[PDB]
Amino acid sequence: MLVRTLSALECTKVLTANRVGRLACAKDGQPYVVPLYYAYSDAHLYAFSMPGKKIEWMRANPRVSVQVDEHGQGRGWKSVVVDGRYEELPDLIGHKLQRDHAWSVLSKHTDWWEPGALSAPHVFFRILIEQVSGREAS
Amino acid sequence: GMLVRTLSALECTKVLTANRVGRLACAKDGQPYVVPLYYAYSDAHLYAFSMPGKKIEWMRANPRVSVQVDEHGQGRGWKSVVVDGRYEELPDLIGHKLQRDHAWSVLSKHTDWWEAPHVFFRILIEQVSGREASE
Ligand SMILES: Cc1cc2nc3c(=O)[nH]c(=O)nc-3n(C[C@H](O)[C@H](O)[C@H](O)COP(=O)(O)OP(=O)(O)OC[C@H]3O[C@@H](n4cnc5c(N)ncnc54)[C@H](O)[C@@H]3O)c2cc1C
Ligand SMILES: Cc1cc2nc3c(=O)[nH]c(=O)nc-3n(C[C@H](O)[C@H](O)[C@H](O)COP(=O)(O)OP(=O)(O)OC[C@H]3O[C@@H](n4cnc5c(N)ncnc54)[C@H](O)[C@@H]3O)c2cc1C
Ligand SMILES: [Cl-]
Repeated sequence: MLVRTLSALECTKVLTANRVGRLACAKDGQPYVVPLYYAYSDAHLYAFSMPGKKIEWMRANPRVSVQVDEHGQGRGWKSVVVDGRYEELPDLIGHKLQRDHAWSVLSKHTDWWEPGALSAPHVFFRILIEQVSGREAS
Repeated sequence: GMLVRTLSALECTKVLTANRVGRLACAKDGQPYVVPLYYAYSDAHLYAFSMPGKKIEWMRANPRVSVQVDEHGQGRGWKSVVVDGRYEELPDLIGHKLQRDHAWSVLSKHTDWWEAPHVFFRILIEQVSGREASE
């Protein structure tokens, strides 16, 4: 496999094109990584969560990493790693349009992880992309 | 609204055996770093090979890691496992040769797909958890 690093613009294309990543957070040196659906816009990754461990850990330590990848041709692939900052988006009017937009894109996907009983109680947030790197195998 | 439940530890081992790709997260000074990784699960441990580089350097400094694995279910369903783990680097010694040889026999073709020394290592599973979602 030719493996090479991706340009900044190639990294953006991978993030833009995909909807699922793995999000890692940490507490006291211990990482924690889970899958997450996101929507890319404006050098942020937007997402919804129910309350829980990852939200608690990111509230206390907003340093995160996100990994996103896709297939190419044959055994080919492209992968991006984002080093980021968690920013919670409280349910206030200044974030309502962001919330409405994100929810409309993620609403369907949210039906694929959100536990049923037996975007109101949801935590809406974004990951600000501070550093980004990419790799491709041909 | 998915039907979601927690898996037993036994159910988690079955997911780990049935899959060969995970995401490995390590950390340095509070900053996580997550990359894809091919692994072979065996007894208390995930085994993998790597070239020298950032993840290996970070794990040498801080052995605390997390590994996430998932697979599809019926329809929109899925199962996911998260391992809270401790990195242990494995020199090429007789006591680890069977572990290495077995791991390579499971992963040798896959290694072609990402590409002098290999570093051979394992992650000791300290906690494991899982989730299953059904439509
Ligand atoms: C493809 C896909 C997309 C998803 N998208 C989202 C999303 O956008 N937003 C969202 O909030 N969740 C999403 N999930 C579910 C997410 O991965 C978590 O399972 C869920 O959010 C609960 O995480 P938590 O930290 O709140 O766990 P808590 O409810 O606080 O539970 C903590 C315990 O559960 C375990 N645990 C939690 N999740 C998993 C898991 N995935 N696998 C194994 N163990 C787990 C932890 O290790 C720990 O033991 C998605 C899942 C899949 C497979
Ligand atoms: C399905 C699949 C299976 C893989 N299996 C293995 C395996 O078993 N063993 C193994 O060593 N590697 C595997 N890889 C490659 C792995 O994900 C890393 O890209 C590679 O090991 C280099 O990691 P490093 O920490 O040594 O980075 P270094 O060579 O030390 O480089 C660090 C820099 O490159 C960036 N970087 C590293 N990896 C990636 C990536 N995946 N995507 C975007 N940026 C990246 C970092 O963010 C940082 O900027 C696999 C990849 C895929 C897609
Ligand atoms: Cl699968």
